[PDB]
Amino acid sequence: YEQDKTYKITVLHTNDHHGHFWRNEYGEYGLAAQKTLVDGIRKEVAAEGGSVLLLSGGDINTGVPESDLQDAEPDFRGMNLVGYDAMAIGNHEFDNPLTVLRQQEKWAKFPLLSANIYQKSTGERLFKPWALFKRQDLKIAVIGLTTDDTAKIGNPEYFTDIEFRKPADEAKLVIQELQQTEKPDIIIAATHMGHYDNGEHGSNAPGDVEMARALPAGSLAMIVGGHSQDPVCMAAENKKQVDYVPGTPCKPDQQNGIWIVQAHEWGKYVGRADFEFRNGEMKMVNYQLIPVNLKKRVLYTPEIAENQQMISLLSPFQNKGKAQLEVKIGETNGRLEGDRDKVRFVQTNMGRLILAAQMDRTGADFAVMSGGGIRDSIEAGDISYKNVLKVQPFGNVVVYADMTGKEVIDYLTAVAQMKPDSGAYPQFANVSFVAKDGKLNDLKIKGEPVDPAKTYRMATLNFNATGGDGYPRLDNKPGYVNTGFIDAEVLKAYIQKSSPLDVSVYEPKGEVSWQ
Ligand SMILES: [Zn+2]
Ligand SMILES: [Zn+2]
Repeated sequence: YEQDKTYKITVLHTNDHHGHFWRNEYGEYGLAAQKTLVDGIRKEVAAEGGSVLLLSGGDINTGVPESDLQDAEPDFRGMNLVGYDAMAIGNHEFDNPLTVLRQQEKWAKFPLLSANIYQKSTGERLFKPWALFKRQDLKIAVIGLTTDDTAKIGNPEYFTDIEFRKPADEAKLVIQELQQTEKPDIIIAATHMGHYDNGEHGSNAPGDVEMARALPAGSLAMIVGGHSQDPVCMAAENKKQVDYVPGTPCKPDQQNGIWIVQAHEWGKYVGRADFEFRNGEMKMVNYQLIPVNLKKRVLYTPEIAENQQMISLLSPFQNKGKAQLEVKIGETNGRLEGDRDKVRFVQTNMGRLILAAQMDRTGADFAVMSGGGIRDSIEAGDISYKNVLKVQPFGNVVVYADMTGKEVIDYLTAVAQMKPDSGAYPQFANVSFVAKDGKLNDLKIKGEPVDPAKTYRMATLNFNATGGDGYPRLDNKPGYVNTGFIDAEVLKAYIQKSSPLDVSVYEPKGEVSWQ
């Protein structure tokens, strides 16, 4: 770089896109509006003589039927047109077989990076640890890191000959490899690790804050994060704002001299970190989260028109995905009861089917949900995704919690207090008991009495886990995991691999009763 030269570098970033290539029902977000915004900032910065780098914290896959059904092809192609420079590989990039991820890599014109994912048998990295970019005469290195909880979470399916090594330890090695071989002027890490207040990751794998603290002070200009899905805007030292409001100031976190940022999820924001580099020092001059047509429905900020080129590119995928919703995914030999006056009074086969799908996705031992969360029945016969979405129309997310036998007792006793004839009435799976005077007698999980000294995994929805319907909160306790899997997708996928469904398998036989 030139001595005494001041370079202006703008780093734009997004993360946890999760299939949101299209605008939602309220005209919010989508990649067509993102394109207009990013093109605009590039024009602005080009005119100021600066440089732009657009990075993704990963998790492009999974979360919207039209995307999921096409293996996120529209999302990666859309990202090509928005012009991403690089992306960190996220844990959801492994929801599909490696063949699909390699296909996504072929689609993407930008590198999919990760320094810590290794092939077990050879000890060699599966992907590139970093990408180098020339901007003016600066050499900028972007390293990628992926959470090492990836293969440990839920019910893992595709990690044949693959392992995830500790991200923070790999970052130390990678930074040193780069300094000794490339001597980049600036190093930024795109990570899919999570931002936890004051590094309080709990049962989750250590994330961005603990890593920044472990690295040499200021060794990275910034960590462009993801996974935890939060707009990282600080209210107080080591404390993220709760209920951050679109369009308001956003102070990114700074730990051990390293800036840590995150733009929430689904293309809701494009983070913009404006830096000035001169004689080796990287100074953040400005930071903001720029909403992409977010609404409270009224806009918070100026409406961003959807780029026509993006709409023409994405429309066929949107249309094809919508039409695919009509297609038969399975069949049932009997009506699956989801009617309100049944699911709010007694255990039903639809409740058992949904919970069976959730336990299967999460590796859970038992599960529960509110009868009020089942919104329709499915008649005997063919089943389409469209049928599934009417049963599960609200996009609740499947989550699980590992708990002690004692906690299970306390948890189920509390939930059993929810009365029939209310949306809060519970649908259970793999739970049996007779409730008498607020007490649960002969309590069993999978036919075995509960052992206070054992650990059990329970599946449910985020709605319930965070206290919905008066259920005990699980989200703020260790062992909690929000999987990011949407209720409808989990049910559709389970029905699809399980069909033809013999519904007698899901018929309640009095496992739980009240008297
Ligand atoms: Zn995610
Ligand atoms: Zn993730």
